Amino acid sequence: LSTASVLAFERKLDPSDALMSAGAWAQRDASQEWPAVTVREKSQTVDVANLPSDADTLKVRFTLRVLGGAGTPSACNDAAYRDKLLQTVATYVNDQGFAELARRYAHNLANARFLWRNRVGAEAVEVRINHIRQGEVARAWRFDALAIGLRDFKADAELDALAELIASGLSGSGHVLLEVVAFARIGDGQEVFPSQELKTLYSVRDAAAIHSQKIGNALRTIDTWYPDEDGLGPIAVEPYGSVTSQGKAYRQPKQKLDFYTLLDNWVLRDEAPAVEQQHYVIANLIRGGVFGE
Amino acid sequence: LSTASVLAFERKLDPSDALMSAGAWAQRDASQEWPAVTVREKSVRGTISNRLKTKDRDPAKLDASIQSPNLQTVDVANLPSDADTLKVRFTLRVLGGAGTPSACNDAAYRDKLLQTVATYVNDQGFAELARRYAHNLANARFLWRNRVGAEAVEVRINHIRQGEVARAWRFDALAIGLRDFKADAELDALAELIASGLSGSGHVLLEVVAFARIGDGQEVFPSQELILDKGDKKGQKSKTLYSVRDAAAIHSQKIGNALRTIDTWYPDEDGLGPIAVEPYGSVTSQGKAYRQPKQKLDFYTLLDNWVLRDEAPAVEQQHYVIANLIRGGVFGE
Amino acid sequence: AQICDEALQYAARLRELEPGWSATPGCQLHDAEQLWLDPLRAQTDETFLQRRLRGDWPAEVGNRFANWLNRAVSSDSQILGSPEAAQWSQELSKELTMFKEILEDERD
Amino acid sequence: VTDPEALLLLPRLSIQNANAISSPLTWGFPSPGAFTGFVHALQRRVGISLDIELDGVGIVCHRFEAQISQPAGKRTKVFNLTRNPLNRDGSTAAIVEEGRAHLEVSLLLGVHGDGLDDHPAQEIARQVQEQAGAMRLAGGSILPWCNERFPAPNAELLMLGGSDEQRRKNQRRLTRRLLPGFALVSREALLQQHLETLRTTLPEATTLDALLDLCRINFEPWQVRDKPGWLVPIPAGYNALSPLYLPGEVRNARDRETPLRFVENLFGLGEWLSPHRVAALSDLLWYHHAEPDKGLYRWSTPRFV
RNA sequence: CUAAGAAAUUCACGGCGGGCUUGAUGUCCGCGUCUACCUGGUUCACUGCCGUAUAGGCAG
Repeated sequence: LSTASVLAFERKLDPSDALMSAGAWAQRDASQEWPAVTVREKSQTVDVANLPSDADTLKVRFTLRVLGGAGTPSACNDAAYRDKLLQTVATYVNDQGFAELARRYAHNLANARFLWRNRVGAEAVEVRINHIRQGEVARAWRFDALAIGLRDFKADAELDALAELIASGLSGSGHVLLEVVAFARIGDGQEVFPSQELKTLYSVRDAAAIHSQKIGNALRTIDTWYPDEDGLGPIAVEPYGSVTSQGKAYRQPKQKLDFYTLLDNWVLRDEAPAVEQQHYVIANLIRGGVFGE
Repeated sequence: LSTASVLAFERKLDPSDALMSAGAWAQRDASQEWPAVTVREKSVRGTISNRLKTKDRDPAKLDASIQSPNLQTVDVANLPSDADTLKVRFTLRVLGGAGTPSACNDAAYRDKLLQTVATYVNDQGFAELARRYAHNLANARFLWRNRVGAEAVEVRINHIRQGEVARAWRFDALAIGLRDFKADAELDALAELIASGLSGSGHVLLEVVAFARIGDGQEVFPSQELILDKGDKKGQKSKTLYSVRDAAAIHSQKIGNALRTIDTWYPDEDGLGPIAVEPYGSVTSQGKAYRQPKQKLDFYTLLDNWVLRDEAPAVEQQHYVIANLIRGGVFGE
Repeated sequence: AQICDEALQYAARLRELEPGWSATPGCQLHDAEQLWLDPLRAQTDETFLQRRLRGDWPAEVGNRFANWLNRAVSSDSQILGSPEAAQWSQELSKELTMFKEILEDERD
Repeated sequence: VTDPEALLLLPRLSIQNANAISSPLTWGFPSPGAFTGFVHALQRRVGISLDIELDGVGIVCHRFEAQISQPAGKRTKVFNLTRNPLNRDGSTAAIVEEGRAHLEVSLLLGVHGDGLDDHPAQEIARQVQEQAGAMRLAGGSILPWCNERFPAPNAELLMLGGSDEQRRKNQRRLTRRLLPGFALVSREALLQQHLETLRTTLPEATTLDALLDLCRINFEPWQVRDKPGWLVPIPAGYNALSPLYLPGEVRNARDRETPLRFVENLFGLGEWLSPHRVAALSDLLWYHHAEPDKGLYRWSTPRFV
């Protein structure tokens, strides 16, 4: 009848941190053991991240574990609100799978948005994707990131086969684990852009890295279902969808397109939004967070 | 007869704090010296996406909140980025002697309770409860968040009498279910040991080691520490993870919670998963209290109606009453 | 309503005739006390920080004052089942609502 | 008692050697008749030149320091005197007793005249404070500032126009600059309330104030009788005991062109309040008002409730 | 147009000798702190500068 005061949603599509390492282009065959990128100083004391000057290619590697079971909250007070929420997702999943969502998730691995300030200014970016059922690779992939459009989404039989894998993970059909490896020609000794500590740089084994949540922000720019305008490209799926760099928000509570307003209609008030608007509702349950009163 | 004003039962099945360490899979047979998972900190900036305040629908107040983000310092615990397995190790010690309290005012109410429990034990041993505690050692229930989303989870349990393993056990925590308690020729070898420990016939000290393949450099989830006020958001005001001797660890009472989730009995759940054995049997995450005090399935209702008024509960509920004496508690008034 | 204004009496006496107020002597749990009962100084004093230049929503010390107002009553166990504590929660609510708005213009 | 157009603020008036006897019975803070006569002296000197009407006055009293001391073993507190020059023969001088108290008050005002429309707001506040610097409030001097130059400037709020939101946010700006003090009003209705309450006996009005300047430690039917505020005795005004004379028929007058009546004092009730308690600050003003037909010559805060 | 209007309390002084505060004590027992996140809002309005002179392949 009403939302519970506690709604904690365990997130899905959990990324890791991304190690960075240099290396020469066309050395992708023996590209396993590279020297990484440290964090040095220059003088007034700042912390910069640069390649070794003999190399031209940044190597970025993280892992991604698709969990699935996106309907069940981890913490919920009332069971009748909990059950009908599970009934509402079961209405969604039976009508259509996670394929249209995951095909938009299948892009963000291919055209490497997780290269945030590293893709802009590059000239050749190649992303490896491997499915590892065991320690061995059970399924491999190979994708250009510049040919696949950063602002425009298009389908491919290689992408759709990869989309069905992430759809199989989100629907709970099995286990999906991914090894994303990104080679990018930036140039000799150039400035790569790691994540900015609150000013040092986030390094782990004295090897500069990107935050895990700063990668997961790049893996969820799926919301093209704006109130205002799709001309600026996709934006990360968030309740009260807002961009810090553009400064303005979208999806106001005065508008009837708010995620909380949609969820109260789509679950409590039994008022279904559009099918194009249903994809925005589910893609915040994969995000997770404290919802409810 | 009247109840003692103070009853204090010392707990049994007394666990320890589980450390965590990581390594490669198939090196788990030689996991003697794996490096421990170290708690490390990072900087988190997130937008304000929370439940909206009452009568606060101003779009500029939304847009001014974008200008003030949430710079936030957490701590996390990832694996070493070459490793995939999570080794979790702790030592469970079974004490036994669940009937006798520590503090008790009335000597008559004490002696009636000891005859009440000894009636239970001689009619049926602890092997019913020890069948159920062995499953929570079998399935990796003490892997709370870490078990969810794993390829293989493997649990090894060693019985140590001297400083030597007297008998090992080898369990597949994913083939064994998380809700149903099926018998086994291998689980009953470990269930007869715990029943002998709870009855006091011998000494039981178990070394519980649980492996779980997760992935290269993913996140483990230790228990979370309470934070006092130290200033602004910088200074780990958000999240602090529990660590002892610079190793990300789990509290003992969280594991002690995960062992005693055996109560499949309820007012109103047939097979919806066991609950932890609590007086006023509740789940903090579910928020609802099953086994209400106006219902007569309450522990304080069943115990007082069996020691004072001297009628037996259901044997279905007699295994519930004894399980509240094994966890101990500040009972009585 | 006395205590809502007695703290304001306590605020201005601590505000007046103390220009050399700072955070460095004895700070363990005194968060945002530099933000609410500050010296205005006709200037800001900050190097690795931006919050000192201005101020918005100094309400967490008011909530801690509101958490003190729940602690201000000593002990009453028969008030929870009655709506008197629900009336007292409204007494807690209708006086913080005046208290937050008064507290704005010292920083807003 | 006319509703004020503006509200002139005298910010922090430090007062050296003010009077503290204030009545034949009520020692302490000086009489509010001293403040109402002060504003009429500004209206005498300034308000006829700026063509404004200065009638109401508020009392804030940021700091009160009396010159008292209790002697050894007593609990009552006696006054500090001063020497005088000697006699004609130079033997000694007679002792009169005068209370003496340092003081730091702030004075809201009320303005009615057309000089608001002619002169700007700063010109109003500048001509008053430059006059009020070289004057006396309660028989004592008024002191200037030094060494930090913060509380020097005035304020003025044209509270005649504007919407109720535009008043109320602006009204919270004066209560900032009046915050370390305690506003003073008259409660003439509570004294009328408790006389009608105390009708088990037949008491008097003067016998009620003794039960409000109280620590009535009540025995159990031990306990201390509660106070709804900081109730305090004030002088309310004057009450004539003589017929109204011609200006030239009473010997040793001040001037021989105004009539005279011999009066008493007249005692009332007052409560000290925080400035954030009162909703409208125009209710805070003290207005002297009198009917000369009978013998009343009083002052009060009207419209307060 | 003010319970209006006016006012020098001063000088000098030894506080000081002495002291046993002891004896004895069980703080016990129990617990799930979770859920999400872009720091690319310049770590010197700058790190080297021909002349501080809006003079630059300024290293931008």
